[PDB]
Amino acid sequence: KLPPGPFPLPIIGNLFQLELKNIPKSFTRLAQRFGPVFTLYVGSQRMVVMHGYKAVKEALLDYKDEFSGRGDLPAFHAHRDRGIIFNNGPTWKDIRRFSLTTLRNYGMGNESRIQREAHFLLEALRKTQGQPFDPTFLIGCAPCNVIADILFRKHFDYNDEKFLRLMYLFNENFHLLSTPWLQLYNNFPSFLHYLPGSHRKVIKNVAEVKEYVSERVKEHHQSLDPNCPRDLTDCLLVEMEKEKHSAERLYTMDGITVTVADLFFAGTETTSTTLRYGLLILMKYPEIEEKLHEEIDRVIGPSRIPAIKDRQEMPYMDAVVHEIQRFITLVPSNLPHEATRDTIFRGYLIPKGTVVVPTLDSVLYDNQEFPDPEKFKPEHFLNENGKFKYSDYFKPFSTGKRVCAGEGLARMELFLLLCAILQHFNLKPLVDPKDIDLSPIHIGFGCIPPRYKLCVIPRS
Ligand code: HEM
Ligand SMILES: O=C(O)CCCCCCCCCCCn1ccnc1
Repeated sequence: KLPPGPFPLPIIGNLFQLELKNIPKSFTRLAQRFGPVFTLYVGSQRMVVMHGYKAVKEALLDYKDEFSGRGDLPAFHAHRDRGIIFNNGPTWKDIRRFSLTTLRNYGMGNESRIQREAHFLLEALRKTQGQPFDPTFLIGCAPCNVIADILFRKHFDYNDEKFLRLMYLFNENFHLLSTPWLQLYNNFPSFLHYLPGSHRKVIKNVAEVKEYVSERVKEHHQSLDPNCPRDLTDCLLVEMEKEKHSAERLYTMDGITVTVADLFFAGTETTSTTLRYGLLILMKYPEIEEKLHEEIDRVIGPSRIPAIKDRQEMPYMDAVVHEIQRFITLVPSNLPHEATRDTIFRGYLIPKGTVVVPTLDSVLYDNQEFPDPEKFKPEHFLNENGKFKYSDYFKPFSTGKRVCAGEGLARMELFLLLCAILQHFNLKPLVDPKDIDLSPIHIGFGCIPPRYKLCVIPRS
């Protein structure tokens, strides 16, 4: 017996119960008709959605091994069953475990890297000279580089036409992946794939970044010395040669290229966007900026670069960084899991290959944990005491076996960089803080911020 749900129409399915502009809201809406676990057929594809902290945790922490799979995402057939994110293969487990180990070994190291990078952000920011600018392609360079150094020991100038091109692709794709047409293409790929439409643009872009990353991996291989692995890409290559004789294969050149692409855009566009929501948020609530400045000055001074150990000393900063991520629910629907082996969830049988959706926004907007969850309120992570307060509901990276791999670097990237930009700059909205609308402009894959420009006016 499957989890409850709407009666599915022929072919179409339960797509009338779905608003493509905004799926998560549809989930929320269905959650209140059928409770915490429900069944949806979209296309022929049959999915199970969990809504709310109890249901989502159970899914992600209790049935780790059962909901191990990764639902398919047709935009990314280019990536499927390879790398990590889109790997629903027998390949998945080890190439993840290895990169995760490697990301660890490059991270103790990570602090310095972000710190080094910050230098350039500030430089690029002063250069705007208190004028209006679109930050999308200023602030995004920082995560990009940080990852570029881990990935290819490569550094970019904030004006390399290729660099900017890669960022544009990441933005174009995130943008596009959160719009209706791709939501539908996501679930009816065979019907739509050869019809015209922006699904074609996404594919073209996925292919462009894969090609580029591909070339870099070949460059690496052609020059690889296995004693001196220069970066991540290297560490992978040496595993690829370590077993050229092994009959059955784990690392193929493609395999690596996908793995690398995965962290490349992953490390870049998630943190860039989050940072950009942060900045916009902070311009809505100038009094929070002011409070934050006070702390930076009190605890770090107007000079010394922010460090990880200052976080324990700064609870307003901390909480802000948290609420930023909680409020904006970047991956509001989580990334799609698949049921691996025939499974019993609460009452219900969940067949094999079922797309399991453990919805994050439903966790992040608990109106018990976070009273007025719809409001941006640092207090959500503060206790009446003024110190930091941790929430078990803070899971915008998810949890369990597919927990975001770049979490540590994400977390650090946000706090440090944000810290930096505020330490040296005040934020200027070009519209009244009263007229700033924080609502995403698209909701699918991700939650996407209004385009906006701003001024940064120095503090030294
Ligand atoms: C704002 C920062 C980020 C957020 C909110 C975020 C969120 C997520 C979420 C929700 C998932 C899916 C978890 C699931 O399937 O249950 C995921 C997966 C993943 N993330 Fe992130 N992520 C972020 C940054 C990063 C960064 C910086 C990297 C690389 C440095 C990265 C690499 C990955 C990879 C490789 C996966 C695939 C998970 C798997 O092994 O199946 N992410 N992330
Ligand atoms: O060619 C390619 O493979 C790269 C082009 C795809 C760029 C799309 C960026 C989407 C934003 C990712 C946010 C979701 N996420 C991923 C990992 N953790 C969260």
